[PDB]
Amino acid sequence: GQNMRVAFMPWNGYNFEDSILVSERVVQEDRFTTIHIQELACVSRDTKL
Amino acid sequence: HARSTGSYSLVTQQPLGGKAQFGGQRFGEMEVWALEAYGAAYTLQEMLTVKSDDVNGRTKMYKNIVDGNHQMEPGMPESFNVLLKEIRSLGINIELEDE
Amino acid sequence: DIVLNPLGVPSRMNIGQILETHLGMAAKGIGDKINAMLKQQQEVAKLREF
Amino acid sequence: ARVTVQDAVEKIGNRFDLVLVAARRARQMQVGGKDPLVPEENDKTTVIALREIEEGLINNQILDVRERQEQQEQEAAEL
Amino acid sequence: EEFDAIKIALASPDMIRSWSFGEVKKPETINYRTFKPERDGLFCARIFGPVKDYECLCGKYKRLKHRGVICEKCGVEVTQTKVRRERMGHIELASPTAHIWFLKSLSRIGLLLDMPLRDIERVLYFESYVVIEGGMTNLERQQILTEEQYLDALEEFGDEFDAKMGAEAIQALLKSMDLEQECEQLREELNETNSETKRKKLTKRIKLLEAFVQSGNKPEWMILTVLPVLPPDLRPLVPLDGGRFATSDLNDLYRRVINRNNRLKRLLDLAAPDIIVRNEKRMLQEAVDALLDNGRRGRAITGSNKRPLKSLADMIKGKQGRFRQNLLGKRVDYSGRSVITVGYLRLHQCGLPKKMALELFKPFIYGKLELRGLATTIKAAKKMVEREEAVVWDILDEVIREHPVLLNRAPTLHRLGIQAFEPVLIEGKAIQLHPLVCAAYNADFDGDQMAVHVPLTLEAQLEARALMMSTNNILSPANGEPIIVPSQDVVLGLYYMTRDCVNAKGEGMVLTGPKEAERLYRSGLASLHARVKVRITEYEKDANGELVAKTSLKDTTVGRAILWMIVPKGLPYSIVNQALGKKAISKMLNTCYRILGLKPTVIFADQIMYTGFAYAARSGASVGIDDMVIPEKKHEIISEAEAEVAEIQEQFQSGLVTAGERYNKVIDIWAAANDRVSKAMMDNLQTETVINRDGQEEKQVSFNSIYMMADSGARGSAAQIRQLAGMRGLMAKPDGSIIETPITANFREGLNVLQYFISTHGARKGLADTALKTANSGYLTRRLVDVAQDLVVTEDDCGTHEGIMMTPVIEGGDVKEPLRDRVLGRVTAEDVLKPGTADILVPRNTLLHEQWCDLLEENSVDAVKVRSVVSCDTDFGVCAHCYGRDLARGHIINKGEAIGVIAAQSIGEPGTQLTMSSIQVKNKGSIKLSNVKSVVNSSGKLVITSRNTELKLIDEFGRTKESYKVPYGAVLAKGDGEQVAGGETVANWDPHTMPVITEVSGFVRFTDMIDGQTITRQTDELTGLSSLVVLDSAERTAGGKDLRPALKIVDAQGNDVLIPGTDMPAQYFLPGKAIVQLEDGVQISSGDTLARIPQGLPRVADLFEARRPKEPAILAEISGIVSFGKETKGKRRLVITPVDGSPYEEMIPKWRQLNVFEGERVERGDVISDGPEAPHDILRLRGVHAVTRYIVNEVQDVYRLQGVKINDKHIEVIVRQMLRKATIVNAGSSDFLEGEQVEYSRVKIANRELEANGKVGATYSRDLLGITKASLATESFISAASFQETTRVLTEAAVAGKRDELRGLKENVIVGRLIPAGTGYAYHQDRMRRRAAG
Repeated sequence: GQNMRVAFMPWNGYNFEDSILVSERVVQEDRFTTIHIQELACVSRDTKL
Repeated sequence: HARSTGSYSLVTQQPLGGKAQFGGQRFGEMEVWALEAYGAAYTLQEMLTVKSDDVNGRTKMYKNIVDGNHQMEPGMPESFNVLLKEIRSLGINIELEDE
Repeated sequence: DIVLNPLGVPSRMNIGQILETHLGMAAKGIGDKINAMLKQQQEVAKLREF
Repeated sequence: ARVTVQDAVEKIGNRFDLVLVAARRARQMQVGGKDPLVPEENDKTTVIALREIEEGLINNQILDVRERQEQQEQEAAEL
Repeated sequence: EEFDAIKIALASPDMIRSWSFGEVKKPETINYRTFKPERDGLFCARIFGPVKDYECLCGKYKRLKHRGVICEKCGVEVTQTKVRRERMGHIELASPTAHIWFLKSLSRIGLLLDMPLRDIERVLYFESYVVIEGGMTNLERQQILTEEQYLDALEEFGDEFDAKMGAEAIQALLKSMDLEQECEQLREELNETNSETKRKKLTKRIKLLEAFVQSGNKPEWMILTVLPVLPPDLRPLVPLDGGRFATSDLNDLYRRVINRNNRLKRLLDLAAPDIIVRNEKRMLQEAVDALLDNGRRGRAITGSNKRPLKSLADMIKGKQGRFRQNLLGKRVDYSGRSVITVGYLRLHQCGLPKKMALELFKPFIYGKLELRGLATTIKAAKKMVEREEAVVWDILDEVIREHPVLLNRAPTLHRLGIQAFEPVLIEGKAIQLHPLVCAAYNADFDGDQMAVHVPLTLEAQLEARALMMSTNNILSPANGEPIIVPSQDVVLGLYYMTRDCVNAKGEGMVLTGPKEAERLYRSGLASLHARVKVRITEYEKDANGELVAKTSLKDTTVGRAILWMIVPKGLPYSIVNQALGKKAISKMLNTCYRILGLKPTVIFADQIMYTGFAYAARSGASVGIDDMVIPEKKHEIISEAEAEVAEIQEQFQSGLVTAGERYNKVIDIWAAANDRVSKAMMDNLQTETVINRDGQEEKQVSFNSIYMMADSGARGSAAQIRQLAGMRGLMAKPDGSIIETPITANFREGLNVLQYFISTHGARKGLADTALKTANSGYLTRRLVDVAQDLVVTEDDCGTHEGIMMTPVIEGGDVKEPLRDRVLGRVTAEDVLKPGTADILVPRNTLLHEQWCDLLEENSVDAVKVRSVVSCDTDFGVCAHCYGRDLARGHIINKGEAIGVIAAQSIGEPGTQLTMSSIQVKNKGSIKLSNVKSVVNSSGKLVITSRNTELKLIDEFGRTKESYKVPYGAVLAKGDGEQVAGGETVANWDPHTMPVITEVSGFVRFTDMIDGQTITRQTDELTGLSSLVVLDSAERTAGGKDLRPALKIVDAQGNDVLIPGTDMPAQYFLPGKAIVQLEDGVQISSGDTLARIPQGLPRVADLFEARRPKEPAILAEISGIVSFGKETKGKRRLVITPVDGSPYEEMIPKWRQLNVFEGERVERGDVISDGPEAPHDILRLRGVHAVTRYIVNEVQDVYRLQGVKINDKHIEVIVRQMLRKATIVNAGSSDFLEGEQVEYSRVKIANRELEANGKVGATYSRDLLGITKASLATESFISAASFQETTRVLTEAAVAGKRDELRGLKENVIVGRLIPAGTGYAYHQDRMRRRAAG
């Protein structure tokens, strides 16, 4: 994974129960951006019609 | 995932389950206990009558909902008719005792 | 950039995360000094010594 | 009232009867086109009945009289 | 359409032919080139209907041109395809074959024919003949026959006798039987002999035959002659996308049976040898049995995948059957699933993301768009919502408004698992949840998923808003404490801001309002925690509903003044003048609710959450490594422990101390070291803050964040810091023993490899028990709620007689639950009066709210008669006044709701949390003796000569403070009525030596003491004071063992000294292990001895299961003298000789210690043998009240040990349903000893003793069962068939011909009607008045 700064301070209840509060900078610089590749299949058969 | 009106099973005609095939959540057995503990009979009646097991029930519900009339019409669950037919085919007689 | 609840440390019995946090801060401080002095290019031998 | 339903139950006497009476009122209020005797003040269909039963204008005993005078006068009009 | 009941019976061939629209002959199912079904196959469109709606096979009649004509080219009728789901078919079986359910289920034809099952099995397999009728007396009916002697009978008689094989023989046997002759014969011959081993079987025979008599159900239909077939739709052979097919194994079973059926049809007219016909008949029977139940009678018939085929019975039974996964619990529509996240939201608002909002309410969007006129047609609206134009959001913003949505979190343990929230649109993906409700859900924000449902009809919305809204749900149904207590961060902030620092800032400054205090704090001129003087105006409602204000000046911290902007004008200031811990916040919330109302409570809670979050953010608290302090004595304590550890090791290697003693010493010293380390830890952590303010030095409460999070109760406990910074105690290896080498280090200092390896034992075991026993918890919950189905309130007050006596739980130790809470919410059953006589507070019934409780606790009352659920006299339900007030609302329960389901959920939810010589008086009081046989010893003190005596500590008021147990033959250092202080050893007795102390005084000469036949001469080798030795049966001579060795008391003239005041002789009998202390010639005084006799979750599951303990305690059922009869024949025998009554004798184990002797007198329901007690015996001897008290106390002990509080009224209600069966002993309206329902017996006797008849009815006796048996043994059959063992209940209800009136909840749930609970009760009362009026 990545590594970044962290402070242990209860912020306005947004980390109420093990929740994570995140900053806009990490999204700006794409630290946790991932890539997913999927495959789709189209099949042609010879129906009696 | 979120389902409004989609596929239905073959033998019992209930909505399927699983996001990938677009099926609805299973209204499990314990929450039935909870809802009947609350005492909201109509809510569970809708849950097990007009949502999953009424071929001509959910259609009328959808029609009159589009018509702006949220009125409920009940019906005998299809999964109960399949049960009756199966237990009758097992060789044990079973009838619905009408008035 | 990351804010975490502090009350989740003691009862969860995981104290090593605090030591990891301190170690990471020390490592980043060393690297920060290295890059800060690198911007001015004092001496190759000075970097070697440090 | 709107977020709480305390004072309505005294006008009724039970928790399980208020839902029935509110539903019966709202049925004719919505599809019957009946003007609610409570002012509307920008409230939805299933809350004006609750407010009206909070102020206590309808009751099962008096919900069965104005629906009979109308039908008897309709029958008089036909005959 | 509307019906009243359900009918179940046997299927005669007549109606099985009537149902079918045709008969099948061809095993073929479908063509391969085309895909049209063949004629008279398993899919014949003629028999079952057209494949496509309103179409025929050829095309002559179609498109409703001919409505209901039959197409002559093919022979099919034109109609809808739904008829395929209802049309039935039959197959004519060439040879009759036996039903499997009525053959293997335990027999229903074995009893009916009174034959062993093995004989019937031999007959069915074509192995032995059976004589249907024999003309001669040599043979007889129902005599099994082997082939050789069968041929002998053939050659001897021939046609005179009639015998044969196969299911035809069984059918003929059933035909020949006459039911009325057996009915009149067995009933008469039953009374002639009291063979108790045969009474039950004869009664079962009579019941079965009489059920056959009055059911109109001929036994001839037991054997199948023509077999029905399932409609094609329920066994679909449908194409797959990949050009293949898939079908139910029912098709394979039907194919096999029809194939061998037509094979037998061919063989019958082929005139083949009878061996092949017998083989074919055998395989026909095997195939039909496999079809009905594959893996039941023989080897399970497997398919192509070598797996057993699912018979139609397997589709109707078990967890995978239609009952559980398709009837009770179903898939549902208009729902969604998401991940959970935290929110600033109000208590009644839930964050619903916009993307799912349009998907869920899409039909509503279509309707609103149609009514608004922006869409000409429905599909235009579909295109518009597909285009997500701004208009659809304009519709969404008000369509969702004032429309509640239900939220669910699997698993749903208790009633609070479903909550209705008002939706609030949010732009994201996850469901936003109000933090306060999380504790209600037992949900943590770590990826847990959440389900959202939407109600459609107006009644559903009204129910959701008025009943399911989170504001309505504050208190648990289990008990009345709140559920919305702030969990961890709000309490942290409150505990921080309501603090006192002696040297902070601006201390002593005098202020006149909270507003300027908050402006001072915001300006930073004054610290949050600083002592100041503030002017405060508070309010009280001392007047009859009016609030009056009082203004004053108080010394307080700044934060307590700031918090005053939140309290809703109705609480005293003292409630917000503390450190505000967890319990403080919870109790002040409860007080606010119980004083003001509901809406101010929720508003106050919301403002508390807001301010707590805000100030917690403002403060700032972190967990630094330096906060983990380590006391400097840790290594010193380690050394001062290992010193004597090595010393003990050296002592053990010396050999002067045993292994067990060494183990005990080392575990004790390690525990002492751990306690010292923990004490040092708490000393260093609780008052570590040393600060000075215009002085020298003062110690205050710690400012450590860890101390803040531990003391406030937000998370963790002070016991956890012990392993956080000190040694991690001692753990036990998985075998059960505890390792004597502890983990001396801690997490802060790190561990050794072997220390971590050792700790992993306990860690993995703890994970394992949690991972396993939750399944037992779920099964317990299911079994509990199954029996609690139909407990619903029907009346308000039945006007019953007295109920149950109530007492505190002072027994054993300290008073744990006083009378205050144990009766809070109950209703009395009699005119309870204050200790001052003729001062009555209740007219035999009142609602014991807090005020009456205060009035009674002010007085010295200790026992009250309260109305119980079990004592209710209401039929088919309970009345409110017999139950008590609600816990969810606080008022008296109104009719309509269901009590059984909520009680079962309440007692089943904590299941996952509960996986695992001398008497000293402690406090001053008067010593009282309960049921004492006092006597005076040789020293003049008071001693005891009975087992039924108890020690009581009476206070100055009169109520008992402490209770203790004193055994028989004990020595007391004090008498009765002694007012003594605590800390004195009052009662003394040897733990092993059980004396036979004599209550009277006189000469003691050895009588009935014959040496060499009953006793042995042994003398003490050190003291010399010894006498004749009496040993047990296994050690004494059998020559003199016939008579029990008795040592009577004599005098100078040699006569028995009788009991003072009674003419009964006074002599003692000596059992085994009795060595007489005094010699012959010497005597003893009163109170002196003659001979010295030396001496989790399943635990709550077995009680509801009513399991018999392994060594039940034997009690007496009648009073009188206890004597002994048969001796040492397998087991001893105990005779009872009462004053006038009968010889009650029974087996008694001589290997277990007794409480009385030959010369003693014992009353009924008394302890003769020791050990655990059986509830069945408790109910049989003592009344229902005793068993209710026993069950409630025993179950409450386990829940108390784990610190989980449950109101007792949620327990005996199950007991109320646990006691539902009765056994008759008299006659007049029923059988002799059959079991029935006690309420049925009550309604039977409600005319037999009333004006309808003088006296003909019978007397009954209550019976107690297991929870599962009680669940199965009900009037309805679907209720039992939907739970467990469906085959047995089905096959017994079929022969019994029962009908169910649809009274239970799950019955209507299955049938889809309104459930008779709440509004459903308001509908069923109308329906019942309708049916009463006809």
